[PDB]
Amino acid sequence: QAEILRAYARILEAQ
Amino acid sequence: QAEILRAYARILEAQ
Amino acid sequence: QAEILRAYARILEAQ
Amino acid sequence: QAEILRAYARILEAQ
Amino acid sequence: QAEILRAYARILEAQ
Amino acid sequence: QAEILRAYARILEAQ
Amino acid sequence: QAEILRAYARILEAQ
Amino acid sequence: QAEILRAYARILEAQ
Amino acid sequence: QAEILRAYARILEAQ
Amino acid sequence: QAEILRAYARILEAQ
Amino acid sequence: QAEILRAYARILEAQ
Amino acid sequence: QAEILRAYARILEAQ
Amino acid sequence: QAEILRAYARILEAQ
Amino acid sequence: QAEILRAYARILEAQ
Amino acid sequence: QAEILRAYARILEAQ
Amino acid sequence: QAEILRAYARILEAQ
Amino acid sequence: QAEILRAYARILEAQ
Amino acid sequence: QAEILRAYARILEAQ
Amino acid sequence: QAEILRAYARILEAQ
Amino acid sequence: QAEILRAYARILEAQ
Amino acid sequence: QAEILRAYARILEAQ
Amino acid sequence: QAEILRAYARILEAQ
Amino acid sequence: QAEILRAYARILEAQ
Amino acid sequence: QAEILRAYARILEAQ
Amino acid sequence: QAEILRAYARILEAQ
Amino acid sequence: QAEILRAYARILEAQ
Amino acid sequence: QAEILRAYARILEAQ
Amino acid sequence: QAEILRAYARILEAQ
Amino acid sequence: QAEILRAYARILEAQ
Amino acid sequence: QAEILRAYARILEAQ
Amino acid sequence: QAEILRAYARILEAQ
Amino acid sequence: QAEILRAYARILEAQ
Amino acid sequence: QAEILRAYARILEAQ
Amino acid sequence: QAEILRAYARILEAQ
Amino acid sequence: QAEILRAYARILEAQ
Amino acid sequence: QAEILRAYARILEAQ
Amino acid sequence: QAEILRAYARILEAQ
Amino acid sequence: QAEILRAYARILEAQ
Amino acid sequence: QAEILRAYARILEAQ
Amino acid sequence: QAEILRAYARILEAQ
Amino acid sequence: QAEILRAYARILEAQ
Amino acid sequence: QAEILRAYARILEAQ
Amino acid sequence: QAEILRAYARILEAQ
Amino acid sequence: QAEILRAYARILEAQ
Amino acid sequence: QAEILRAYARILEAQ
Amino acid sequence: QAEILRAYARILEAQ
Amino acid sequence: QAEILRAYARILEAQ
Amino acid sequence: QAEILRAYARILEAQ
Amino acid sequence: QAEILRAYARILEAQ
Amino acid sequence: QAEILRAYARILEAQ
Amino acid sequence: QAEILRAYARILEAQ
Amino acid sequence: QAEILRAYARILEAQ
Amino acid sequence: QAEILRAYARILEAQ
Amino acid sequence: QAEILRAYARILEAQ
Amino acid sequence: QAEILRAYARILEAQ
Amino acid sequence: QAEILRAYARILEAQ
Amino acid sequence: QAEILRAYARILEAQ
Amino acid sequence: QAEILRAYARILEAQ
Amino acid sequence: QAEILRAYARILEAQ
Amino acid sequence: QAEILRAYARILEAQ
Amino acid sequence: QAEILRAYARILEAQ
Amino acid sequence: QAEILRAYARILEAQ
Amino acid sequence: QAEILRAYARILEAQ
Amino acid sequence: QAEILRAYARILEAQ
Amino acid sequence: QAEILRAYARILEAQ
Amino acid sequence: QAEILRAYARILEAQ
Amino acid sequence: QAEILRAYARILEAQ
Amino acid sequence: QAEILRAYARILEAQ
Amino acid sequence: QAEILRAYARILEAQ
Amino acid sequence: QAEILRAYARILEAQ
Amino acid sequence: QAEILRAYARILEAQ
Amino acid sequence: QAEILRAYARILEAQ
Amino acid sequence: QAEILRAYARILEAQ
Amino acid sequence: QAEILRAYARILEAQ
Amino acid sequence: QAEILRAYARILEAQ
Amino acid sequence: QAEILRAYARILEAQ
Amino acid sequence: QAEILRAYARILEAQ
Amino acid sequence: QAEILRAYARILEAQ
Amino acid sequence: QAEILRAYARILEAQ
Amino acid sequence: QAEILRAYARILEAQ
Amino acid sequence: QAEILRAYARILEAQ
Amino acid sequence: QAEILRAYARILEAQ
Amino acid sequence: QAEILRAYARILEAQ
Amino acid sequence: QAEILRAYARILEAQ
Amino acid sequence: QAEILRAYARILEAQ
Amino acid sequence: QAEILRAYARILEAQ
Amino acid sequence: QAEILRAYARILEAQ
Amino acid sequence: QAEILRAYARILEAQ
Amino acid sequence: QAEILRAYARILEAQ
Amino acid sequence: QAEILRAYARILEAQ
Amino acid sequence: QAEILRAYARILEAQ
Amino acid sequence: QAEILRAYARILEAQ
Amino acid sequence: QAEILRAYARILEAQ
Amino acid sequence: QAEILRAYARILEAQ
Amino acid sequence: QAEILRAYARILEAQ
Amino acid sequence: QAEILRAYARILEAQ
Amino acid sequence: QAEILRAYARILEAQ
Amino acid sequence: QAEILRAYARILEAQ
Amino acid sequence: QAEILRAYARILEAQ
Amino acid sequence: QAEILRAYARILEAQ
Amino acid sequence: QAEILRAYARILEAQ
Amino acid sequence: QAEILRAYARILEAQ
Amino acid sequence: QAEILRAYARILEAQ
Amino acid sequence: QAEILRAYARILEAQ
Amino acid sequence: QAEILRAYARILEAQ
Repeated sequence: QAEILRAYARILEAQ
Repeated sequence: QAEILRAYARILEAQ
Repeated sequence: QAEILRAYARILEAQ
Repeated sequence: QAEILRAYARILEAQ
Repeated sequence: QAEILRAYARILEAQ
Repeated sequence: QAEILRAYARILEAQ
Repeated sequence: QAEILRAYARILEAQ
Repeated sequence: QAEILRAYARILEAQ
Repeated sequence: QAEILRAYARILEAQ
Repeated sequence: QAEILRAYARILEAQ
Repeated sequence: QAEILRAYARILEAQ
Repeated sequence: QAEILRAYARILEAQ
Repeated sequence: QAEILRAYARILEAQ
Repeated sequence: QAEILRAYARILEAQ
Repeated sequence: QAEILRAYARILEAQ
Repeated sequence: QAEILRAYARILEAQ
Repeated sequence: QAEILRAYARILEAQ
Repeated sequence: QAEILRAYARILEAQ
Repeated sequence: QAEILRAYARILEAQ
Repeated sequence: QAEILRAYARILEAQ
Repeated sequence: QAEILRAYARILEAQ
Repeated sequence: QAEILRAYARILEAQ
Repeated sequence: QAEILRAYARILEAQ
Repeated sequence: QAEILRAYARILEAQ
Repeated sequence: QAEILRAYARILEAQ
Repeated sequence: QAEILRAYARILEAQ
Repeated sequence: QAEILRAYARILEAQ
Repeated sequence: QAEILRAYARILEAQ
Repeated sequence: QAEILRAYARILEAQ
Repeated sequence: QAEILRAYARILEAQ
Repeated sequence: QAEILRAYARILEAQ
Repeated sequence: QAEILRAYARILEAQ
Repeated sequence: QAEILRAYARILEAQ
Repeated sequence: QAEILRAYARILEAQ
Repeated sequence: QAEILRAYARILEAQ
Repeated sequence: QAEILRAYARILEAQ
Repeated sequence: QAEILRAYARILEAQ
Repeated sequence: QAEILRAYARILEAQ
Repeated sequence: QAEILRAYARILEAQ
Repeated sequence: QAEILRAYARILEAQ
Repeated sequence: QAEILRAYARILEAQ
Repeated sequence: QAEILRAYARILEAQ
Repeated sequence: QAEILRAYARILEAQ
Repeated sequence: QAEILRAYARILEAQ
Repeated sequence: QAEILRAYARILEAQ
Repeated sequence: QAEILRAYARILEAQ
Repeated sequence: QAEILRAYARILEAQ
Repeated sequence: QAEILRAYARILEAQ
Repeated sequence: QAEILRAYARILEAQ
Repeated sequence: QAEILRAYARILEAQ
Repeated sequence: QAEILRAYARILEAQ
Repeated sequence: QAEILRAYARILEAQ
Repeated sequence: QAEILRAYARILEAQ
Repeated sequence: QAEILRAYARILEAQ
Repeated sequence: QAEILRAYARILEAQ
Repeated sequence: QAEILRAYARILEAQ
Repeated sequence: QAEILRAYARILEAQ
Repeated sequence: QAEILRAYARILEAQ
Repeated sequence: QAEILRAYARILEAQ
Repeated sequence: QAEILRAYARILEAQ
Repeated sequence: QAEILRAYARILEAQ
Repeated sequence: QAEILRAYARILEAQ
Repeated sequence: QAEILRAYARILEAQ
Repeated sequence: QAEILRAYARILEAQ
Repeated sequence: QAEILRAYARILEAQ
Repeated sequence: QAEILRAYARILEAQ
Repeated sequence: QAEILRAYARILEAQ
Repeated sequence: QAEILRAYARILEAQ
Repeated sequence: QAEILRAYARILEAQ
Repeated sequence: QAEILRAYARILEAQ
Repeated sequence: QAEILRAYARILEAQ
Repeated sequence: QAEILRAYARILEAQ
Repeated sequence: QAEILRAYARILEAQ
Repeated sequence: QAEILRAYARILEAQ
Repeated sequence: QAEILRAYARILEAQ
Repeated sequence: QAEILRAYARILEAQ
Repeated sequence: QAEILRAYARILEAQ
Repeated sequence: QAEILRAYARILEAQ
Repeated sequence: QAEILRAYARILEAQ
Repeated sequence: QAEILRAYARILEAQ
Repeated sequence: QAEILRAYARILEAQ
Repeated sequence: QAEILRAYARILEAQ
Repeated sequence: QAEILRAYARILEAQ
Repeated sequence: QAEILRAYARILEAQ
Repeated sequence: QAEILRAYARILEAQ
Repeated sequence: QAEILRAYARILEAQ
Repeated sequence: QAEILRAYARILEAQ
Repeated sequence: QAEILRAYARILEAQ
Repeated sequence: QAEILRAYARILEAQ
Repeated sequence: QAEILRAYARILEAQ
Repeated sequence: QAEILRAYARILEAQ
Repeated sequence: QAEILRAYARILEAQ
Repeated sequence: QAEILRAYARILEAQ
Repeated sequence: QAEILRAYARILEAQ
Repeated sequence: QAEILRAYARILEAQ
Repeated sequence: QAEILRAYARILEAQ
Repeated sequence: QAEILRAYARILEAQ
Repeated sequence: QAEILRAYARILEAQ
Repeated sequence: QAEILRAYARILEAQ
Repeated sequence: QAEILRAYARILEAQ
Repeated sequence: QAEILRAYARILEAQ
Repeated sequence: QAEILRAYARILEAQ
Repeated sequence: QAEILRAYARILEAQ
Repeated sequence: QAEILRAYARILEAQ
Repeated sequence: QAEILRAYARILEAQ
């Protein structure tokens, strides 16, 4: 389930 | 489901 | 469904 | 439906 | 319907 | 209807 | 109607 | 009507 | 009317 | 009227 | 009137 | 009047 | 008047 | 007047 | 006057 | 005057 | 004068 | 004078 | 003078 | 289970 | 089990 | 009437 | 009348 | 009537 | 009148 | 009058 | 009627 | 009727 | 009927 | 029927 | 039927 | 049937 | 059947 | 069957 | 089968 | 089988 | 098998 | 096997 | 084996 | 072996 | 061996 | 050996 | 009756 | 009956 | 019966 | 029967 | 039977 | 039988 | 048999 | 057999 | 056998 | 054998 | 053998 | 052997 | 050998 | 040898 | 040798 | 040698 | 030598 | 020499 | 020399 | 020289 | 010189 | 025996 | 034996 | 032997 | 021997 | 020997 | 010496 | 010597 | 030797 | 010397 | 030697 | 000298 | 000098 | 030597 | 001088 | 001077 | 001067 | 030498 | 001046 | 002036 | 002026 | 003025 | 004005 | 105005 | 206005 | 307006 | 409006 | 509005 | 609203 | 609301 | 609420 | 020398 | 020298 | 010198 | 000099 | 000088 | 000077 | 001057 | 001036 | 001026 | 001015 | 002004 | 003003 949050981090960093 | 967010990141980075 | 966003990225990058 | 956007990309790149 | 845009691309590239 | 544009391309390329 | 443009192309190429 | 242009092409090529 | 141009072509080729 | 040009061609070829 | 030119051709060929 | 030229052809061929 | 030339042809052929 | 030439032909053939 | 030549032909043939 | 030549022919044939 | 030649013919034929 | 030749013919025929 | 020849003919025929 | 919190930290730091 | 608290510390420090 | 011309020919030949 | 010309021929031949 | 012309020919040839 | 010419011929032949 | 010429012939033959 | 023209030809050739 | 034209040709050639 | 036109050609060529 | 047109061609060429 | 059109071509070319 | 169209082409080119 | 279309092309090009 | 489409192309290009 | 699609491409490009 | 897809690409690009 | 996917990419990019 | 995944990436990026 | 994971990363980033 | 873990990190960060 | 643990740290931090 | 423990500390702090 | 005409001839000659 | 005409000829010649 | 006509000829010539 | 016509010719020529 | 026609020709020419 | 037609020609020409 | 047709031609030309 | 057709041609041309 | 067809051509052209 | 087809062409063109 | 096909082409074009 | 195929092309194009 | 394939191309394009 | 493959390409494209 | 591979590419793309 | 690999890339991309 | 590795990268990325 | 390692990095990242 | 180590770091991180 | 050690740190941390 | 030791500390802590 | 007919002639003339 | 016919002629002429 | 026929002619003409 | 036929002609003409 | 046929012609024409 | 033959003629006539 | 034959003629006549 | 055939022609034409 | 042959002709005629 | 064939032609045409 | 042949003709005719 | 040949013609005809 | 063939043609055409 | 050849023609014809 | 060749033609024809 | 060549053509034809 | 083939053509066309 | 070449063409054809 | 070249073409063709 | 080059083309073609 | 170049193209092609 | 360059292209192509 | 450059492209290509 | 630059691109490419 | 820059990109690329 | 900057990026990249 | 800055980042990066 | 600052961070980083 | 300050921290760091 | 101060600490640190 | 082949063509076409 | 090949083409096309 | 190759092309295409 | 290669291309394409 | 290479490309592509 | 390299690229790509 | 390097890139990529 | 380095990058990446 | 260094970075990273 | 150092950092990190 | 030092730190850390 | 010293600390710690 941590995969979801990891992916979310990639979004949140590149914004 | 993380695939959706990963793809979203590619959009958000190249904008 | 991620296919739609992937395709969208190709548009958004080449603009 | 992604086909439409893919095609659109070919237009937008060659302009 | 993507056929229309594909064809359009051939016009737009050879101009 | 794409036939019209295809034909148009042949004109536009050979000009 | 594309016939007209096709024919036109034969003129325009051989000029 | 394309017949007219076709014929015209035969003239224009043999000139 | 294309007959006129066709005939004209025979003249123009044999000159 | 194309008859005139056809005949003319016979002259012009045999000269 | 094409008769005149036709006849003329017979002269011009046998010369 | 073409009769004159026709006759002339008979002369010109048998010479 | 073509009679004159016709007659002339008979002379010219039998010479 | 063609009579003269016709007669002349009879001479010229029998010589 | 053609009579003279006609007569002449009778001489020339029987010689 | 053709009488002279006609008569002459009678001589020339019976010789 | 043709009388002389006519008479001459009678001699020449009966010889 | 043709009388002489006529008479001569009577001699020449009866010989 | 033709009388002489005429007379001569009477001799020559009755011989 | 600590993986979840570790991932959460990456989100919370890059915000 | 201390791993959970260690991870928790990383969250709590970067907030 | 052809009799007249036939007779005439016998004259015109024996002259 | 052909009799007249026939007779005339007998004269014109025996002269 | 051809008889008349035939006869005429015999005259016109023997002249 | 042909009698006169016939008689005349008998003279003109026997001369 | 033919009698006169006939008689004349009898003289002209017997001379 | 061709007889008439045939006869006419015999005249028109022997002239 | 071709006979008439054939005959006519014999005239029209020998003129 | 082709006979008629064939014959016609013989006229129209020898004129 | 092609015979008719063939014949017609012989006329139309020799004119 | 191609015979008809072939024949037609011979006419239409020699005009 | 291609024969028909081939023949047709010979017409349509020589016009 | 390709023969039919090939033939058709020869027409459609020479028009 | 590719023959059919190839032939079709020759038509569709020369129009 | 790729032959079919290749051929199809030649059509679809020249339209 | 890659041949099929390669061919397909040539179609899908030239449309 | 990578050939198949590579080919697939050429399709999926040119659409 | 890395070839397979590399190829897969080219697809998954160009979609 | 690190090659496999490296390749995997290229997929997992471009999704 | 550190190569394996390094590679693993690139995956685990880009997810 | 410290390399192994250093690498391990990069994993354990980016999770 | 202190290197090993130093490295270990980096792990044990970032957990 | 021929006797009568024969006798008549003796008169008509000796006159 | 030919006797009658033969006799008649003797009269008609000696006149 | 030819005798009758032969005899008739002797009359018709000596007239 | 040709004898009759032959005889007839002698009459018809000497007229 | 050709004799009959040959004879007939002698009549038909001497008329 | 050609003799018959040959003879016929002599008639048909001399008419 | 060609003799028959050859002869026939002589008739058919001289008409 | 070509002789027959050759002969036939002479007829068919002179008609 | 080509002789037969060649001959046939002479017929088929002169018709 | 090409001679046969060549000859055939002369027929098939002149029709 | 190419001669055969070349000849065949002349037929197949002139049809 | 390329000659054979070249020749074949001339056939296959003119059809 | 490339000649063979080049020739083959001319066939395969004109079909 | 590249010539062979180049030629091969011309075939493989025009199919 | 790069020429070989370059050529190979032209094949592998146009398929 | 880099030329070889560069060329290789063109193949490996267009597959 | 870096050129070699750079080139190698182009291969290794496009696979 | 840093160029070599930089290049090496491009390989090692794109794998 | 720090350039060398900096470059080395780029390798050692992207592995 | 501190540059060297700073660079060294970047290596020693990213391992 | 404190710079050297400060830098050294960064190494000695991150190990 | 001819003596009888000779004598008979003397009677038949003097009647 | 011809003497008999000769004598017979003297009778048959003087009748 | 021809003497017999010669004599016969004198009879057959004077009848 | 031709003498016989020559003599025969004199009979056959004067009939 | 031709003398025989020449003489024969005189018979065969005057019949 | 011709006198002998002339005399001979009188005999051969009056027989 | 002709005197003998002349005398002989008188006998052979008066018989 | 051609004399024989020449003479033969005079027969074969006048028949 | 022609006198001898002329005289001979009278004999060969009156026979 | 051509004289023989020339003469032969005169026969073969007038038949 | 032609006189001799002319005289000879009279003999060779009246035979 | 042509007189000799003309005379010769009369002989070679009347034979 | 071409004279022989030329002459031969005159035969082979008039047959 | 052409007179000689003209005369020669009459001989070479009437032979 | 062409007169000489024209005359020559008559000879070379009538041979 | 073309007259000379025209005349020459008649010879070179009728040979 | 081409004269031979030229002449040969006249034969081979008129057959 | 083209007249000379036109005339020359007739020669070079009819040869 | 193009007339000269046109004429030249006829020569260079019919050769 | 293009007329000159057009004419030139006919020469340079028919050569 | 493009007419000149168009014409030039025909030359430079047909060469 | 583009017409000039279009025409120029045809030359520069067909060269 | 882009027409000029488009045309220019055709030249600069086909060179 | 982008049309101008698009066209320019084709030139700057095909150079 | 971005169209202008997009077009500009194609130029600045293909250069 | 970001479209303008996106486009600008493509230029500033491909330069 | 962050879209503008995101786009700006791409420029400021790729520079 | 933090989105604006996040975006700003990317700019202020990549500068 | 702490999100704003967290974001702010990233800016104030990467500056 | 301590979250706000914790976040504030990160700012006030990284400044 | 091209004359030989030119002539050869006239044969090979008219066969 | 190109003349030889040009001529050769006329042969090789008309076969 | 290009003329040679141009001509060669005309051969190599029409084969 | 490019003319040589241009021409060479026409050969190498039409093979 | 680029013209040489441009031309060279046309060869190297059509092979 | 870049023109040279641009052209060179067209070669190096189409090989 | 960057144009040179840009062009160079097109070469160095397509190799 | 940065343009030079930007362009240089395109080279140095595609090698 | 930072533009220069930014560009420089793109080089120094892609090496 | 901090922009310069920021940019400098991007260089100094990617080396 | 602290911005300068902040930026400086990014350099001094990444060295 | 403490901001300056805070920033200074970040430098002085990371050295």
